[PDB]
Amino acid sequence: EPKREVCELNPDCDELADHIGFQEAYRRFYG
Repeated sequence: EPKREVCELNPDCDELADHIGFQEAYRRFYG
């Protein structure tokens, strides 16, 4: 899961993913 891989390595993205999941967090961070 490249989305989670990338997002997990950004504390802000990971924090967002804690709330909305990696796909939404990735989209909001890397869209």
